Amino acid sequence: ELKKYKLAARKFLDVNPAPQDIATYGGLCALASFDRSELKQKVIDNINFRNFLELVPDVRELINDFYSSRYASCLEYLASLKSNLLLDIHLHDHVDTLYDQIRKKALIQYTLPFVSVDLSRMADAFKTSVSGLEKELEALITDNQIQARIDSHNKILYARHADQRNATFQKVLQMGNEFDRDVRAMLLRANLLKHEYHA
Amino acid sequence: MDIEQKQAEIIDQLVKRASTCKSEALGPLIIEATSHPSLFAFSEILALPNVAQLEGTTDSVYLDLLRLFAHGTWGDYKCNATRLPHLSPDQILKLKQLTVLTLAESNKVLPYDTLMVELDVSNVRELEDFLINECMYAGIVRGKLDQLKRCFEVPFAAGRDLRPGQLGNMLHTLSNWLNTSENLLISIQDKIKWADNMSEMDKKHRKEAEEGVEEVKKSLS
Amino acid sequence: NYMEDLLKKVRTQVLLKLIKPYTKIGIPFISKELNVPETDVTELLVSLILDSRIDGHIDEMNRYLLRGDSGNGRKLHKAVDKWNSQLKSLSSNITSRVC
Amino acid sequence: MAPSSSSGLTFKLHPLVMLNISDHFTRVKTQLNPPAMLLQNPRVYGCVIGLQRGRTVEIFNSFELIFDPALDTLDRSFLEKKQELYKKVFPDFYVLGWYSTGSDATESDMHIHKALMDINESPVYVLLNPAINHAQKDLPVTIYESEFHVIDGIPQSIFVHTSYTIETVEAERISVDHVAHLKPATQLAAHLTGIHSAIKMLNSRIRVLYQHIVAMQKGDKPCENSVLRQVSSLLRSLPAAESEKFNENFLMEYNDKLLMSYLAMITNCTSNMNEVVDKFNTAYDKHS
Amino acid sequence: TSDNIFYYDDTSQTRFQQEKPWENDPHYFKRVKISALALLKMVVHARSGGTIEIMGLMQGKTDGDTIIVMDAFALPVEGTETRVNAQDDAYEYMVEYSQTNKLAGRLENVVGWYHSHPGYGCWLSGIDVSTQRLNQQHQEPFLAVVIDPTRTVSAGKVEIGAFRTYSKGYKPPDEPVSEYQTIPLNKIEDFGVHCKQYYSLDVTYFKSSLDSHLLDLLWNKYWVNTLSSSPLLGNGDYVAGQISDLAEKLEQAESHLVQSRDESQLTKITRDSAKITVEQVHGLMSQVIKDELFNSMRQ
Amino acid sequence: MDLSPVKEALAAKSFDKIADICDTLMLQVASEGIEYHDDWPYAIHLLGYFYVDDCDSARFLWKRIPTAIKERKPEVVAAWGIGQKLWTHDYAGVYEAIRGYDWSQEAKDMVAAFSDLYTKRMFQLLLSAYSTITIHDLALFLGMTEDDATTYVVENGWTVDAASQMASVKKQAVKREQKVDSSKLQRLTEYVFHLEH
Amino acid sequence: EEQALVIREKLAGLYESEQEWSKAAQMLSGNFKLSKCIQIARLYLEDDDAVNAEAFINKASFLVSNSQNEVLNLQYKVCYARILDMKRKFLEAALRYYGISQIEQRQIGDEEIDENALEQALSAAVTCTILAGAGPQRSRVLATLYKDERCSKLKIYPILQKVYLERILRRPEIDAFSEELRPHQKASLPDKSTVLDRAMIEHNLLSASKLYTNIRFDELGTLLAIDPRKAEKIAANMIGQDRMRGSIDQEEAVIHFEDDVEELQQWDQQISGLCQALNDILDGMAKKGM
Amino acid sequence: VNSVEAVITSIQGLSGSPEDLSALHDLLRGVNFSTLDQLDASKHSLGYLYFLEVLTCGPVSKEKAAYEIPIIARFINSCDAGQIRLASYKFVSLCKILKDHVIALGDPLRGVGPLLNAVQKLQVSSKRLTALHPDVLQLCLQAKSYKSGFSILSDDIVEIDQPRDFFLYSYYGGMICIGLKRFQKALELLYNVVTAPMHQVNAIALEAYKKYILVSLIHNGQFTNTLPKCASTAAQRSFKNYTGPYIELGNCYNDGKIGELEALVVARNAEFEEDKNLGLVKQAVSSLYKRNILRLTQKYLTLSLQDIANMVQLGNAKEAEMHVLQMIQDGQIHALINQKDGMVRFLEDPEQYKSSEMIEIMDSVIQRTIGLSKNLLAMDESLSCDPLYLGKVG
Ligand SMILES: [Zn+2]
Repeated sequence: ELKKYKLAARKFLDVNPAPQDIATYGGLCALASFDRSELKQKVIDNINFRNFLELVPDVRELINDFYSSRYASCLEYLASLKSNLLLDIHLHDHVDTLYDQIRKKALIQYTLPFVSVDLSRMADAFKTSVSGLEKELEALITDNQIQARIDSHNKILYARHADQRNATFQKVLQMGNEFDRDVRAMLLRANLLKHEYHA
Repeated sequence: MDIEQKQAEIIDQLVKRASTCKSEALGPLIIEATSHPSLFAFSEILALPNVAQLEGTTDSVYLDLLRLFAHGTWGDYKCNATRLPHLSPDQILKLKQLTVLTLAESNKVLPYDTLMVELDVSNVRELEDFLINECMYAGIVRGKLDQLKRCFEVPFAAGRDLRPGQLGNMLHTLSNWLNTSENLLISIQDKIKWADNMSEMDKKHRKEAEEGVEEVKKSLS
Repeated sequence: NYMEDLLKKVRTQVLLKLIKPYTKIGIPFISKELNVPETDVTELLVSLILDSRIDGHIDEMNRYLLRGDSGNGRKLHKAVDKWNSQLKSLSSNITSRVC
Repeated sequence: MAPSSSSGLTFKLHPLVMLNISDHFTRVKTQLNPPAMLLQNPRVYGCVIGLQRGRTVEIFNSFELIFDPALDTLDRSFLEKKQELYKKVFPDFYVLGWYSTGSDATESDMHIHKALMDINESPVYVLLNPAINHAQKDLPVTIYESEFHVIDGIPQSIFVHTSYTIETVEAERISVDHVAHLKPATQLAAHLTGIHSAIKMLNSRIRVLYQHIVAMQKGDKPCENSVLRQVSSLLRSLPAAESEKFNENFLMEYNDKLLMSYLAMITNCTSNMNEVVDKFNTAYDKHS
Repeated sequence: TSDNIFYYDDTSQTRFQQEKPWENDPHYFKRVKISALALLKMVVHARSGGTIEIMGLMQGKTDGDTIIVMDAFALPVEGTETRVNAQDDAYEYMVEYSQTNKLAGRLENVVGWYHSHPGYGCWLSGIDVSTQRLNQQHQEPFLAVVIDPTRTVSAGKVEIGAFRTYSKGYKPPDEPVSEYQTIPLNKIEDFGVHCKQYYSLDVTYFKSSLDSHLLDLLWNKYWVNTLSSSPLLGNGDYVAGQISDLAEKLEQAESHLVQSRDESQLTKITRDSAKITVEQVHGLMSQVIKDELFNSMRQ
Repeated sequence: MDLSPVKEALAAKSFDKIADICDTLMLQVASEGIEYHDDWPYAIHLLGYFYVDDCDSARFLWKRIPTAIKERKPEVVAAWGIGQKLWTHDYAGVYEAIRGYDWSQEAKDMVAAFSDLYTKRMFQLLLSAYSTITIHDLALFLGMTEDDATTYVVENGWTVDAASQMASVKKQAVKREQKVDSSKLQRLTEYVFHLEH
Repeated sequence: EEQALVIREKLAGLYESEQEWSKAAQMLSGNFKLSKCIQIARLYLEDDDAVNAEAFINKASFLVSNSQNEVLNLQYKVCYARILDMKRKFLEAALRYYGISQIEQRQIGDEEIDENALEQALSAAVTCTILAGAGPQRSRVLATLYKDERCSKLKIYPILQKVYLERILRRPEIDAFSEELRPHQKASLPDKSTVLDRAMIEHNLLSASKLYTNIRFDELGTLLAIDPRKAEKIAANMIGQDRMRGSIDQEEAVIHFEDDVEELQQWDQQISGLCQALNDILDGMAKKGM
Repeated sequence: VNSVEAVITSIQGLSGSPEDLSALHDLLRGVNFSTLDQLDASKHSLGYLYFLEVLTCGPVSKEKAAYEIPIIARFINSCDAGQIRLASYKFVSLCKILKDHVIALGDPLRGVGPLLNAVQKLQVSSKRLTALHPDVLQLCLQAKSYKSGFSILSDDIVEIDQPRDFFLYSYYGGMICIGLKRFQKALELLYNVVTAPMHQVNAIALEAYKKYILVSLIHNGQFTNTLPKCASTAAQRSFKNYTGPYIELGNCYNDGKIGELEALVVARNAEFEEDKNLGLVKQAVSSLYKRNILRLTQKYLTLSLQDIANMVQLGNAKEAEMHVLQMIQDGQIHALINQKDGMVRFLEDPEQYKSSEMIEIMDSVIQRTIGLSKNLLAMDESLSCDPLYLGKVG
């Protein structure tokens, strides 16, 4: 246990009664779990804690760049500090999964605003081959997080939008048939028990 | 309706004189009658018996001019543009307005392509300028103009005088509407009576249910 | 210093009114009216959308802002789905007790 | 008589004004005469409120007003008091004219009418005729309009007649039929009968116009081409919508209602399925 | 007869005031007559009030066990369902309006107050009964008219309702029955607590000779409106509420069914579902009739 | 036996009802006891099921084929050859089997009409499942030669590139028709009555 | 004081006659109270030197009586015209001229105050109402101005109607209106492409919304007589200020003049019009024919 | 017999179906093909059956088998509806002997037709499950007559006469659907056998389960490892013991490993062939290729033919195109293909639910639910009038 992200970061920040450890972690784990509003409240609107964040200017700059859509710079900074970050027990225990979570968060934040995302730009933006990012996108969409369909001809990520009305009609008609068949199976099962009780 | 009384005052003056003019005086009379930018119906002058005896004399061109305005179009005029006398710009403008009315009689959404052929214009802007300043603002029609689909809707349009061969269709069109209204009467009545029959049959049937078990309860008690 | 705070509040204020009477605004058009390089226009526009200030989305391929269209009846289509799901559960439980 | 109005505005009356004026005349007469020959049918006065957008003058409500018998005019102190109170409850309605009960407007009302030009310079004058006659076939009311002329040099503001329409909301429709045909059926018959009566009224008029035209077709019926033009203009709009845009939406609504009907039936079946199964269990006990 | 309902008789009205026969039993009044003008005025004001409640007062006389209501007027008071005895805000308005109207044609005293519940019932809430308790304590004749402006548009008729408050402590040994009403899940709690404190009264509708003549002529020019109108015009959000509101009741019934295992939230829910679907289908029937009669065919 | 209805249907060119005629008559023929394994129009029965797209029942019927008559007449062997291609979805192979052993005068037309129907059915699949198809495969699926396949498609609107030898597919057009139901109020009234118990 | 002013104004009057209104204004400056104030104001207003005279007229207006034949109202109206130059007092001024219009028609001395003055005031009142923008009250006074009167004979009639009845005003007509509009050269201010240009294009775009349902941006240039970019600019802020109703698109470069309702509500309007025409045929023939 | 001589006259005389014939039947209850040959057929009714039963009482077969079988066909076809309706076990014994005649004389199809006609007349209500239903189902299935025997299979049967006859009706009825490419109804009938009350395990119960899983994989595309709740307690505790090899097939199908499925079938080919299932299992072998391509529909919008083959491990380009073309024919997918680039485009469902055709589909479903309510209501009335129900509740 005790391997969560948001609750663990909140507990680590809320220390009842060293200073480098307080400056480190914290918002790094919060960004892996907290959404945009929560991260903004806990970092930008946390001047009491942002005073400690000033002691670590690189971490605050990376957090702002993530908030300011500067994925390349913060990703490069984290990669450079990856060897140093995973050398302080707290991150040494689990660093790869945390970095993976930051990566996935970066992707989902990237594809959220646009409708016609271009995968070629994200390739050099994230410093990954088109095939690798394609496989990552398959993994994400198969989890039903990035609601979109990947066009594999011109490498365009056309966003997917539902129609609701057409989806509702298909779901209701399927429900009725399932209810219809079960009720007919209800009558036959009842009569068999009636026949047995007579004997 | 609002366009009807506007012609009604002018028609009375026109018919009153036309009933008394000599053979020659109708000549100038028909020219102004078709040129007044209020009058759109002319069969009353046509039905007036004086013009009946005019058919045959040298003024026969005037009568065919009236028949064109009574029931005719720009396409009809171009075919017979030789015999018919030359028209002043005011007369041509009046007949262009009558072009829209005839097409608005048998349709409600007028495509752009049909309008260009009949009205003889070149581009979209020339056609739209004519519609705004000569059809809608004159009160003859009342619609909306679309540009993406290139169509002009005509909800309200004043009808024209009947050409020979329309009164028979009017009775059939009216009678067909009457039958649809009448057949909707007994159709509604049957649905109401259907509800009563099913309700009464059901209440008699459920009544046989508890009476069946009422005997059962006392039999085994 | 205070310029960064001073710059933004002026920038977003004119931008919000600029795209209000528009269903598909052009990214180069916003750059030319506001006299700002298109790169900064894009960065400002996406950041505004992530704050839910803007309603629509931006076309990366064709440089357009697909503002969300008028919302048709959706709560009715949302409610029937909740009606459908509850009806699924109740019908399954009713039948599955005779055994 | 009074000629037609050349202003071009359209007036939209409301039934509220109708019931208010009739009730005012009822209360006064029923108490002047000994309740246990009511002199001369008395008359009342008041003002009508309403807003105006573009070229449409809309009338919604009205309030009463005491007529001053000393100076033969309308006292201003009461008018100010009533106007102030109504502005608190109705914050968008301003005075548009005055009402009275009578048969025909006279020049004496013009002197009074000149007093109300201070507020809403060109007001209207709605007049109600309370003479109960069974031979009439429309609401006994005329809406007059102030008209500034130059007849013979003298201003001579002459009252002229205007055209009005009794525009009503659906909510007023429900209450009107509830009180008019007060019950001395179920739900399906009641709903269909309302449409059934309306079509019956429609069918009679179509027949009446049909007889005149067929008489024109073969009978004597000297030709009246004026009605023919209006008939053709009427007849060239029967298909109403007649568009693929309407058909897509009309069939869309038809299937939406059926979907609710389908789910409504299953809820009824589920309710009917419930209690029968317990009757099965309490009779053929599974615990056995 | 048709004009005998009028003529407020002061020398006759004061006769009932001194005897005070309603002090002993609260069941004295069993009839509430409502004039034609009053009902029309209450409906229009309530319908134009939107989704927020309104408030107003009506004036009338009394005779025997019937409380006649003659006319009603509005009052600019906001939130009548929240603040008890909220009419005190416009007390100066009530004095001025009654005083000013006394000169021309108005003589009847103010009887009761009316509000407009917008689409969740035709009942009296816990706040409503408390306000009527004080008014009944001071002035013995006091009614409470509640009308619904949405359901009036919805099915076929005005959703009117009159009530009178029982005295505190007086427990009615009758347990009268009442018609079932559909209540949203956020208002059922108030209804359950207060159910034997507001006995209802019958409602009729009278009119005068002049009123009956105008209404007969007015209705003959309504066939156009009965056809060229679609009541299902803005009912896209209203219908979404009940369909959504039916879900939790089904969810609660399902949750209660598994724990244990009119009928508890099963037959009532079926009534509510039918009460929603039938009105929509009734509206569809009108559309089909208008479709065949007008959109017939080209030739 | 009384094979007249089978003969009458063949004479009347009722190929659609051919399959239904034999099975109904076969049940009555077997019941009485008249021998049929060497008299019944067995070849005609198999080909009738192919016309109305019941290739499944044709498989069981061929499994009930007498062994001797398989070795006796080649028409029944040739008839089953077409069925093998239909079962295996060999779209091009059907035309080879159809143009095989010389059909006798009896099955004359009953095969030509069926072959014509297959081409019509095959065209609908190509129209609804293709966008760009080379003329080489167009001739294979549709059946005729390259020059004939190119000519046929352009009469239906299908345009073909003259350089890469490929045709582009379009969905032609649609129709309007009508509804003419008039049974609308009656159905609605039934739902309302049943809804309110 | 008064004696010195009378003598000085006498020299000013002689100067004013001999094309020296500038000298007249200096000399004169250097209902008895109203008459003295009006005499100074009239010369000041004529030479556009109302400074130090409008206040003097206003100061004397407190003690100004009425007597008989008070032309001080006309001077105040002329002062209101100077007020309407910048303060935009045309809304009050237009109702003022209507007072001095054929409304006060009588002998009234001579024809200079009962025949020509009313005609000029009637024409002036029409112009001022056009100058003002928005104005639900301006729409109200527009109703009575068009309401019979002599405006049909008036030369500005075309404009009045095209303004009153929402109609598309062509560019050649608005040029004549602006060309004739030279009361004090302040109404035709050239400040940032004037305000009439902003007023006229506002009205022309307003009238086109009812007449259309959608329009491409290119054809929005032919009408309104302006480049497409400028037309897009004004259409943007007009929608932003909730003046008209519509939406804007760029890929097709069209503006959707929605300003309507659902086709079901449009369908109901056709049915109501269908039944309404049926009644008029019977009512029109029953009342008139028989 | 002496009374038989008067009975022959009574056959053409004292009819009285529910009187004279009733008395005659009672008397009989309490020839030699010579007098019976002179008797009637329709008027005799129970008398003709009694003579037929007495004449067929002997154990003679072969030569006697051929004579009576042709004779019984004439009587069965020319049988009065009323006489057949009142016929007890006596009737079904005659039909049961008729089948045995055909299965021994030769082809079972020889008497399939006459046997089916007996069910039509003897059936009183469409809801009656006659004891003859499993009798004709076995004959038509064995005689390679799947098309003919499917007409009897209905969906309004709600009443159970003999519990064994219901299991045989459902089991044999399911086998008809599977071979006729009717997987939709095949699941329904086979679903009832497992979901039926039974104290202990039964042979038919296990055989229905094996067919259910493979049919589910072909149509649905998954294997639910959990038995439905509405099933007998005995089935839940023990049903996997005898379905070991079948269970492993479903788990592999859920994953998507084509290699394991292609190897498991061959590795355990002995067990599957023993239960005559190997023919049907191979139908589920090729269903994985159709399923994986269907999964890509909700994951892409345009893909190349070569990539499709690599993703599903299919083969060359023509293999990928052929599978797609077959899928479009069935309707499991809506796609368009092009050969300039060798690509496949995944479209969406053209259905709009805004057409007059949807009204008829919706209306038919509505009318089916209305009929469903009546069946529930009729169940209520019979139970409410059941004397056992009142006593327990009283
Ligand atoms: Zn309340």
